[PDB]
Amino acid sequence: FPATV
Amino acid sequence: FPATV
Amino acid sequence: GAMGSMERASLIQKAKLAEQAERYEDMAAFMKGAVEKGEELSCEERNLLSVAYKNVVGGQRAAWRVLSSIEQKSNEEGSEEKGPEVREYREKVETELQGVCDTVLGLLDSHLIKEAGDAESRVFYLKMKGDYYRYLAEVATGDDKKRIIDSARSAYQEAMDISKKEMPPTNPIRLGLALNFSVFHYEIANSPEEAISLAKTTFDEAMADLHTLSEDSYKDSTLIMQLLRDNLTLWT
Amino acid sequence: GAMGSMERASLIQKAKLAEQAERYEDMAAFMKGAVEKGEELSCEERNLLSVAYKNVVGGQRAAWRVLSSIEQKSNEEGSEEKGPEVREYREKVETELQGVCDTVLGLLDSHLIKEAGDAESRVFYLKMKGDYYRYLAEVATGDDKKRIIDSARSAYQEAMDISKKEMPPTNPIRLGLALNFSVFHYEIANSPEEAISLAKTTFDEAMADLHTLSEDSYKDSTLIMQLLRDNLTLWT
Ligand SMILES: CN(CCN(C)c1cccc2sc(C(=N)N)cc12)C(=O)C(C)(C)Oc1ccc(Cl)cc1
Ligand SMILES: CN(CCN(C)c1cccc2sc(C(=N)N)cc12)C(=O)C(C)(C)Oc1ccc(Cl)cc1
Repeated sequence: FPATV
Repeated sequence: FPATV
Repeated sequence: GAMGSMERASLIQKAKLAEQAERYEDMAAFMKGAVEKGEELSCEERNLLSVAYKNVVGGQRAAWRVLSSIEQKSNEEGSEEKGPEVREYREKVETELQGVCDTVLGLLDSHLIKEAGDAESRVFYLKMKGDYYRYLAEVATGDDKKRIIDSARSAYQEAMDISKKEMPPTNPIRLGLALNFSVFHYEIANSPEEAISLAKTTFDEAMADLHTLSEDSYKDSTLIMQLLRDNLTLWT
Repeated sequence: GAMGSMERASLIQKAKLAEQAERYEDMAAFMKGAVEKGEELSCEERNLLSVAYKNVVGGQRAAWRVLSSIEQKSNEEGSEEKGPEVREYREKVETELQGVCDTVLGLLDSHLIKEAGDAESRVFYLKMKGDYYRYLAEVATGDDKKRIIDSARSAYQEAMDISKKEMPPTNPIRLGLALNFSVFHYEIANSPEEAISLAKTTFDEAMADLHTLSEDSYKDSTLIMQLLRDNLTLWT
């Protein structure tokens, strides 16, 4: 999965 | 801590 | 309000303890209680709220993906029918996840967003609103999946508009918002070109502003810039 | 019985799904429901039960240790009084832990142990009884700390007596029981010499029986023998 913050 | 199972 | 009889300051203190103990469900409940005291949240308190619910829903999303994968397999050609159990349990986890998302969206709507006037608080909360509609979108399939997606987009867009007007390009909230809105475009809205364009413009405009920052702010900004680059590397 | 309306087989199936999703509280609740159907548990089902509650109480113990450490520090000379919050929250976690332990002990007493006739099931359940009284002992401080310790010892002892009579020295349940009873001696009963003696005798007698085993049983036994050696290395 792609990075989120 | 020591190992337990 | 199960936390209605506890002092606000005690709730914040216990949220921090719960975090140290990695008790994120407790941390979230303490912060929910703190929000429901009705006072605006400080910057540290906003980040306690977001850390707690991020960890809770993050575990739920991870479990839902595991179960959805099992469910998809059992629905393939040649699979042995095991009954309704996989679907039932995925539904159970999904309902719990939706409950957490609705709770967070409830706190933002009553009344964190309407009382947030400063860009730093208003953008933070609108980013959260976009994030939790995004998590609802990830599991949505009904007559309202499109409406959930548009609710996420609307919140993200209002946050971007404010952030571009009111914060520098290196502001970590602005950067994190763009990171997540970019992921929304890629994973939810089926707009990978918009996702890549947003991540690249965000990265480049931050790069050009780094010269204005102290060593500590530089570290904060470059950390999120690296996540933007990571996603671009995944996507190209 | 919140799970009273679900089929036993469905509860076991969902316990396995919960395990794959790392949802150990759900896994424990499903297995509690399965036990309360009143039928004896198979070997696989016994291990689903123990895995679930081990993971739940393991997280609680980890949190309690974090909080107890904070509490001890705040009680040192020169510490700033932060109020009752640290104690209150440690107490909250402690009470939840004691509730999980009482629940497990309840399942063993009603009626898993009394219906367990084979050594493999009876020793497994009595080891669990010793383990969960041990966890209660770790947090005990009242007029009954000594009685909790003796309840753990009694259960462990009955399990050892059966295991020595009825299982080979390499049996993994026998080995795991001795591993944990040794830790009980060291950490709970303040008998480190007994703890070291038990671990060493258990290891040596298993070593001498390995020649009788298949490759798969050899792997199972040597895994626990390594944990015995690890503890001996920590303790000498
Ligand atoms: C380093 N950093 C700052 C955030 N953090 C750590 C806190 C800042 C202020 C107060 C607290 S109290 C607290 C606590 N866990 N007890 C944590 C913090 C970040 O995570 C990066 C750099 C990734 O910036 C973003 C950007 C947007 C978003 Cl939404 C999240 C992170
Ligand atoms: C490899 N192993 C066997 C146990 N395991 C893995 C299972 C055996 C049979 C059925 C199931 S169903 C299941 C599941 N997680 N879904 C796991 C198992 C062990 O852990 C060692 C070797 C450490 O032996 C002990 C000894 C005593 C104790 Cl109390 C615990 C472990």
